[PDB]
Amino acid sequence: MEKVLVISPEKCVGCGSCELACSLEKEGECRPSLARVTVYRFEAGANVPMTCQQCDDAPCISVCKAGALARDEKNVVQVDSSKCIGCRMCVMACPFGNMSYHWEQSTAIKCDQCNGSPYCVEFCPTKALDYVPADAISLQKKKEFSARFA
Amino acid sequence: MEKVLVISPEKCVGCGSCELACSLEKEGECRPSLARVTVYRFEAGANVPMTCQQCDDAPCISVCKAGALARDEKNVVQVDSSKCIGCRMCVMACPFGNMSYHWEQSTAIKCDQCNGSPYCVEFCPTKALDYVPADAISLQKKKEFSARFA
Amino acid sequence: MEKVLVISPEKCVGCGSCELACSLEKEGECRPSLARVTVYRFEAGANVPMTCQQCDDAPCISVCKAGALARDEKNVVQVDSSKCIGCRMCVMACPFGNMSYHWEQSTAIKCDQCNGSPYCVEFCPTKALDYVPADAISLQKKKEFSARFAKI
Amino acid sequence: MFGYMGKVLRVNLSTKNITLEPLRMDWAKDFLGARGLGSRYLVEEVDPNVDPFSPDNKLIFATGPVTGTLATSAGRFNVVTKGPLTGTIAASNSGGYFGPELKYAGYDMIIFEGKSANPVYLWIYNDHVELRDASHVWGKDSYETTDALLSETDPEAKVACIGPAGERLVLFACVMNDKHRAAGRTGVGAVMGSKNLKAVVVRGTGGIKLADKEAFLEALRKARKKIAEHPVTGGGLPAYGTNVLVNVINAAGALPTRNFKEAWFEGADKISGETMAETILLKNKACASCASACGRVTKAMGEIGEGPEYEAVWAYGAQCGVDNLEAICKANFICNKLGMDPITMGSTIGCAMELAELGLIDEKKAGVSLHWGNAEAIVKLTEDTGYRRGFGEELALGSYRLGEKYGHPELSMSAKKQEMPAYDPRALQGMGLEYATSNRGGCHVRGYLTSPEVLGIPEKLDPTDIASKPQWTKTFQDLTAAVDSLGFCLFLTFALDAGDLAAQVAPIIGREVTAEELLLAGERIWNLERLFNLKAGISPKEDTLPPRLLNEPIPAGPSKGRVNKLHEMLPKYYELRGWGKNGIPTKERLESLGLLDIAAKYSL
Amino acid sequence: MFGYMGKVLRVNLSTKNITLEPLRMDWAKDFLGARGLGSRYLVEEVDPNVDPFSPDNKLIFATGPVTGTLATSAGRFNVVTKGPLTGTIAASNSGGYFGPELKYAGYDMIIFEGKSANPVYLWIYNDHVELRDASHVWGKDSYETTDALLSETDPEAKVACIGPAGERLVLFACVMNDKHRAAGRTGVGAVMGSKNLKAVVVRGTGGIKLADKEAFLEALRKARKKIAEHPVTGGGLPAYGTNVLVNVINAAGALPTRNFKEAWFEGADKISGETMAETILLKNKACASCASACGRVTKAMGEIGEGPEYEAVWAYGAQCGVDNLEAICKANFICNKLGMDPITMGSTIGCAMELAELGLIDEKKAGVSLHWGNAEAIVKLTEDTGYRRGFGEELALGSYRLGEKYGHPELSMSAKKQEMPAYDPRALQGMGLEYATSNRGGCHVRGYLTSPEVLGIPEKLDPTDIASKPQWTKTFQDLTAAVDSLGFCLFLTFALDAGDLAAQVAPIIGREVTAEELLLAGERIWNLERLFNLKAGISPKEDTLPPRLLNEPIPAGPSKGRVNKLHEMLPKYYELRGWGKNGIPTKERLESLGLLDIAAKYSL
Amino acid sequence: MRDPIDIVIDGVSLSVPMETTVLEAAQMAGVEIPTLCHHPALPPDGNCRLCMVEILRPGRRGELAISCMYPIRAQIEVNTKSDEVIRARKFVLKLLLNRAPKSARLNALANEYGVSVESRFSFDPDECVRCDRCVRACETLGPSAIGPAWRGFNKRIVPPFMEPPRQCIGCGACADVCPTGYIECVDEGDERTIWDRKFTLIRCPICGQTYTTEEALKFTGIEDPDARLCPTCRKREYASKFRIFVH
Ligand code: SF4
Ligand code: SF4
Ligand code: SF4
Ligand code: SF4
Ligand code: SF4
Ligand code: SF4
Ligand code: SF4
Ligand code: SF4
Ligand code: SF4
Ligand code: SF4
Ligand code: SF4
Ligand code: SF4
Ligand code: SF4
Ligand code: SF4
Ligand code: FES
Ligand SMILES: [Mg+2]
Ligand SMILES: [Mg+2]
Ligand SMILES: [Mg+2]
Ligand SMILES: [Mg+2]
Ligand SMILES: [Zn+2]
Repeated sequence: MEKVLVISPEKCVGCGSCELACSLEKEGECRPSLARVTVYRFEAGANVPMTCQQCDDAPCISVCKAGALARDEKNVVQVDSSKCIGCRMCVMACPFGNMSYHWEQSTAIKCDQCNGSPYCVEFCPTKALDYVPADAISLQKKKEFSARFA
Repeated sequence: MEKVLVISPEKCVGCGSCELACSLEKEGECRPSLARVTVYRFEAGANVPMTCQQCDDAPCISVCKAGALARDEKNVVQVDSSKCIGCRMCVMACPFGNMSYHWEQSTAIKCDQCNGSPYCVEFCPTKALDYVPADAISLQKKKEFSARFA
Repeated sequence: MEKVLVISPEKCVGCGSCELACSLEKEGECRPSLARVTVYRFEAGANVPMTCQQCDDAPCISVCKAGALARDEKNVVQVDSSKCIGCRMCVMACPFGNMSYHWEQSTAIKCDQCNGSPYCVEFCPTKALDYVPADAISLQKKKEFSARFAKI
Repeated sequence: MFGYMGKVLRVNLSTKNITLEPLRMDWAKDFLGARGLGSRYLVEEVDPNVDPFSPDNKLIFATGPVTGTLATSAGRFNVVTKGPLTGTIAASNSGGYFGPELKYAGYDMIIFEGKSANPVYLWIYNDHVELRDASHVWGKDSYETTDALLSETDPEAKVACIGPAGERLVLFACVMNDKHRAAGRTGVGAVMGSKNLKAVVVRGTGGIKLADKEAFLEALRKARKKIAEHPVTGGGLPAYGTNVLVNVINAAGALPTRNFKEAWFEGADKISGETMAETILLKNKACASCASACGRVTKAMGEIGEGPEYEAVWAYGAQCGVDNLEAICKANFICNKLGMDPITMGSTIGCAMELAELGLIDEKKAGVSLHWGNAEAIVKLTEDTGYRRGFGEELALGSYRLGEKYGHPELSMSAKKQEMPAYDPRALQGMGLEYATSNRGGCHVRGYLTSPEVLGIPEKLDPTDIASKPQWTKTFQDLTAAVDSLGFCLFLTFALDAGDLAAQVAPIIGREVTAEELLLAGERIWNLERLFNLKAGISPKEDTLPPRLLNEPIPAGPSKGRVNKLHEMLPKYYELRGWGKNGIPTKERLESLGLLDIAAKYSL
Repeated sequence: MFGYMGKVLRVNLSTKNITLEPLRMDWAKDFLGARGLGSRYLVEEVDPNVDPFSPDNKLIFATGPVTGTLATSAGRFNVVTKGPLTGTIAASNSGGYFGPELKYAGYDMIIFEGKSANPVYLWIYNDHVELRDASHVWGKDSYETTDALLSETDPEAKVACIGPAGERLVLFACVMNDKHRAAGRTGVGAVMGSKNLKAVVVRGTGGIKLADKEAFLEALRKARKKIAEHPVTGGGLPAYGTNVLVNVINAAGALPTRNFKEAWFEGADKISGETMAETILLKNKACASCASACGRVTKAMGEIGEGPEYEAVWAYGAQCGVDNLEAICKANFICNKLGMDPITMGSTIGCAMELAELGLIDEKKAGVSLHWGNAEAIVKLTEDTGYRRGFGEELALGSYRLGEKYGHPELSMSAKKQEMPAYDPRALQGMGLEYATSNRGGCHVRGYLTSPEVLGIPEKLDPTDIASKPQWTKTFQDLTAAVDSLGFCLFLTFALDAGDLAAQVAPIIGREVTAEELLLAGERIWNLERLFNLKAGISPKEDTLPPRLLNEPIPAGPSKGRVNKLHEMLPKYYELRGWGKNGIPTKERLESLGLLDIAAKYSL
Repeated sequence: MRDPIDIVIDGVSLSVPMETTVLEAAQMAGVEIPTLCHHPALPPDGNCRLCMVEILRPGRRGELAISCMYPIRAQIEVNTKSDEVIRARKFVLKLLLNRAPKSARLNALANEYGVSVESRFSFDPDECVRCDRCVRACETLGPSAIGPAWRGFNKRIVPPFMEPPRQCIGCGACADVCPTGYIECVDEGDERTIWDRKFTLIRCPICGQTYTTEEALKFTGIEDPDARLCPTCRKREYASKFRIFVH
């Protein structure tokens, strides 16, 4: 683990540029449905961007049997698209919904942080998505994401 | 693929109504042993409903020599009971136990999503079983987790 | 069927004790080639055992004309070795190669669940071969996989 | 016939003879099932004057016609016998998943008769029934017994067992299913342990047939909609379990505190359902096909278990004066392990505390302080009573016998020797009438008069009114008898009435069922149980309350200065019941209910 | 017959003559099989002073009486010859599935004599034995050779082959069966290569007859219960392989580090069996009829192969200072492919690193940086030694000859020219005595003194004590010799004593077999091997240890400040062995063991 | 189902069902009766007359009947080691042995019954006892290729018209069902010569092994290309389709 993605919902404005950037990088088109980050807009202008935070105890890895889910040097969980057999088991294992399934390419899809080049962070006007190095604040944000569970 | 059965085991309360609904739709009687979905009640109140998720590779199909296992236009693996010879090799091939064998009828039995009208989903009181479009498979769980941050 | 043979290739370690147990029970000696179960060891440690699963629509029964193949009361396809003339048509008809021919004894050989006491299940060290009631053929594997979600 | 399986599994523990016989369908028509049908079988086959621990006493596991089906909350079964604690007929209902599994095996009823020479347990796999030696599991608690018996029988079997308390013949022991559901009152677990029966393990892969699937599905959809819409079944029970009643009852000034010496508890907020949800509630769990999921999964004192429901919370708290929810949960876990009655255990502990308040029980003998609000006392005494060691030997006799030994039987808050469960009769007149007139002792669920008087669910009633109380009590008792016999949640009565339950039942069993038929069946069941109790030596003078309630007013709270007016409601209740001024059923009533042959048999 | 097949296959590679002869059953009685019977045949036929690469030397593939049977872990066989690395008798045990298949074809032994003019391989199909041209497969690794020979002979056959290392006459080459099982030490593979024998491919369709099937089944059930209950053979080996010993040995401070300079390795956690199970272990694999599954199937550096076992992990780990588990796994894979000794390769690499520490080896001469912990160095030098590329030409002579070439033979941690395994003699006195007295070099499983000293399997012994060590060493060596001759997992000695093994063997071979008989046979085998070694020129003065393990105490760790007291244990071992103070077997001891004819033949 | 009948075999009482042969009663009662022509899978013919037993009826003398076909419908006593039975077995065994002197089965039976070959009464020893086992096995299989072709001492089992059989299949069941080993089925490589006709054998593509001919597989009508694989190769190929998931 070198760099982590930090979500700050109190700054998000709901422009959806993160979904557009992620979908443009991954699919070659502006297709927010296939993006790995989804921004939800609630009343009183409360916007929450959601994406995989590579939680330390990852249910998706432990549930997958084909072995296509494996952590990497950056502690980022990545999908081996050639190994996936089409199960939605990782989708159900993730308690946050951050693992989706590409229904046209028939593979699980999750935030791999673009191999250290986060496009969503690049095109975030309010910096509600950041890529700060792992430290006490970064790990506290990760725990606020995953360690809350419930 | 139009719609997908989605399982949220954290919402399951272990009532077992899904098994009863499935067995009532399939066998005409309340018989949880012959249901296509099985809920397992583990310690600390952790209940897990399990059913076929229609694997895109579908290891069950690979071992069927009679051609009784085939994917439909709705991306659902289906059993042609008129071509099943009862070898029970698909039960052996399925890595999740989602393929069973009907013994009084001598056929392989698996979840077929009730041809678009899941009775397990209808009579699930906690929405632990849902039937959502494939293009939005994890959006509801992701939205629920994001609202925790709103 | 009251009870069925359940194979879990993921659990198999490739020791081959099932073949030795089956041959010791049937032929009276350790001869894995005459066992009714064969374990095949592939790359990356992927060993899968294969034996007769007593197909409810059995091609072997459908092809035999000497009347040596028949289902017993326990839904097991049985070979009457006295009625076998050695045409080997059941050997061709089995789509999985679970029917062999014992040339020395001049009879087709297939799994018979040891008439209710499988030795391969008894001497399997990893439960890759199990003997479970038919009404719970896949409950154990399903519970084992479902336990991966409960630990979450 | 549908709904019913139509088979009775009779097990003679003396001769090891296991027989299968057809179910009496005429008795099933007269007495719907479960409680009623099992009580009818017991009346037919058990002399009311036999000793509860005699081999002539019978233990009956009975299921209703709807148990194990998709009907709303249809996962319930009764344990019917003659209770050792009260001497009346004991009809113990538990849910979970054991009764549905028994009907999946293919049996409506199990009758255990005689005593087994050695500790044995019954093992049922569909049509394969065998008695197995249970010496290795004898002495273990419910959790260990369930685990071992599942390991040696089947991973997916259901176990109805007893803990160490039932083996040691504690008078308020119980039968334990799914390690957390319990058929606990009057000592049916004591009866199970006197027969040297450790557990019943059942595995079933059969199905329950319905006469009309589509009509049942429509009725089920309507019932589920009504249950979801209701504040209690829809929100309150799923959110805070049965414990949601702590604030609702304490705000009404009807929560007994410190052995009924007060009706208001100052530490109620620390033990309420909301506090439990916010502090220790891990999750909620549902019975078979229950959409309300009232069950609590909690963690306290470092142990996981099923959370204490409302009466357990009252007995170990308000009754004993403690507000430590962790200690209440731990005591409830100990009860669940050992197979004991948290209501009777807590009430006996409170009675011991009151006796020690008089300088009458030497706390050196008990080994623990008996002052009000001792959170260690409840845990230690629960363990000791579960093993009948030390002062627990005295506490195993119940509060009435504990007071009788020490010369103060009036300090026991029990009706017909069964302790009164968590609703103060001085603030709720209908609850006092129910406690006096119940068929198994100091019971609050035989008729739940708290629902109108506090929750206003059927219709809001004045808790101090006495004019309409006898009629409502009779209606509640008949409706509850019918519901118990059918196999539904009695919590279902919060959202549904007899019409909806009948609309669900009729497409299942295959015959036209109305609300009036169910009420008549419930009245018949109540009169049958009354006849059994009268022939068993329970004189109608037992239909009273301890003098503390009838004379001492409530000292403080929202219901200050109130007493119970049972003497102004009991004659009217007898008149409405069709009984005489003496409380004994009349010939005309028993003729109207078709119980003349029973009265001829009992020569009453 | 029973247990044995009674047939010996003799293949003359010089004259292309293949003959069948009966097995000497008197020698089978005295020398059970495998190592013992192979040693007896080698003593009878091979002159002890022959050059190991000469056509006069012979290579014997010998199976045990129980090999190929359902007996616990009975799938083992030995390869016996005169070792090119040490000059001693070389008895190489491999299991997998080759020995059982050799006995299924109807043979107890294969004897190879002479040298084929062209590279050939032996193809056996029951009684059909033929030599075939192996020019196409000559030069391929074990995996490619196995695949090609299976594709050209039979898919179900088993292949015992050498890799490129054996063909290049690397002194620590090996015979590879099942592409991952190795009969590797003191050459053996180099002997096979020098005879131009690429591989032996056998396909067996016959059976192995027992004497009493029922008694064997009873003993087998007892032994399986004992194995499954035992912590090591039940949970330890199947879950962490033999690599579980990494933390156990290092915690005792007995894991040699940096060419035996240190006994404690701080990078042990990264290379332990638990870490490998967590990270790279794909699955566990079992040998023929093995209840335990000590074989590791791992995936490291994008390749999949049988994971490194404990000695391999140490040799590429603590021995070289490398804490990179993936690099160790890759080096083990390269050894498996090329047919090399990971122990000898790793020890030679560590010796080269220590020589470079003294400056005697130029980093440009080696082709890679020879600093401690260089993960690239182990892989690079393993490949170079396997193909004898540049610096590999020196590494292919072993650590002793490598040190001799640079004038520093004392830096080679080897006894009798064979490098020592992962047990520091300075911390384990019994292991020091075993290394000194082993009949083929620095081997440790000739007698596994680590089991009682560390695992405490027969009895927890003090590693510092030197009093009871000689007798335990002698007993372990004789028991190990008997177990090798029978054809069992030597890991069975962790769960079974000689009683269980005898109870399994006796109903197999058809005669009353006791523990005392097995111990006597093992002692006879050990003394026969010692007579062969003494005639071959291995003087008794070579029963010593390098001066580093005798004069330099451990610098740090749990065993800090400890040396080896071999000078005090060796005379006692000689006295217990029945040998004189000069280490030569006495006439009385040979008369007791029945080895008088051999001693007269050698004129010692 | 009819009422079982109680009968006595050599002093052993037993209740056998209706329409059960004497040989079946002896088999279930542990009594051994020598047979040559009877095959449990083939329609019985009663040719060799070697399974002779004495049937003693109430008030009637013992008479010789063939145990392989004689049904038990009444109360009878069966004797298998009587002097008349022994004489009849010796006579039939002498005839059969003189017909086929090189046979191992007939020589074993003669050694059991103390019978020696006579040179004077050995007319045309051609190692065939005319038990009709091969003809019946061929008939039950489905191809009626072979058949008897003469009457009297010249009776012989031949292919039709004394030419390589045009309806033979190559299964080799006729050679398997033969007491004297008169029929020879020799396989050399990929050729099978039976009844002087050459059948091409099938080799599996990855093993080179043989278990059946091309004609047999065409006769069975099994169009699956896996049927040409040998059972071990076919089993391995099927077992490879099971993607075991090590995770
Ligand atoms: S992609 Fe599918 S098959 Fe692969 S690990 Fe994820 S859930 Fe399993
Ligand atoms: S996909 Fe979900 S479970 Fe997996 S690492 Fe990301 S957040 Fe965790
Ligand atoms: S970091 Fe990359 S993969 Fe992750 S949400 Fe942003 S754009 Fe998508
Ligand atoms: S780009 Fe930034 S501000 Fe815009 S929706 Fe995404 S997270 Fe919110
Ligand atoms: S119906 Fe829903 S809540 Fe009930 S067991 Fe099934 S999945 Fe769980
Ligand atoms: S039956 Fe099993 S393998 Fe086949 S699609 Fe369903 S889950 Fe996948
Ligand atoms: S059991 Fe039926 S569906 Fe399954 S593999 Fe066999 S033939 Fe196909
Ligand atoms: S979708 Fe239908 S078949 Fe599948 S589990 Fe639900 S009820 Fe059963
Ligand atoms: S005995 Fe069990 S583990 Fe061993 S090879 Fe057979 S099936 Fe696999
Ligand atoms: S022999 Fe083959 S075809 Fe016959 S029942 Fe067994 S598996 Fe099925
Ligand atoms: S070989 Fe035997 S069992 Fe098989 S078809 Fe032919 S006669 Fe029947
Ligand atoms: S059940 Fe019996 S016959 Fe079948 S494979 Fe196992 S040991 Fe052999
Ligand atoms: S050829 Fe053989 S089977 Fe045919 S009649 Fe002659 S002896 Fe009998
Ligand atoms: S081999 Fe030819 S003659 Fe013989 S049984 Fe078969 S089809 Fe008939
Ligand atoms: S066997 Fe009966 S007549 Fe030949
Ligand atoms: Mg009740
Ligand atoms: Mg409860
Ligand atoms: Mg060895
Ligand atoms: Mg190895
Ligand atoms: Zn083949």
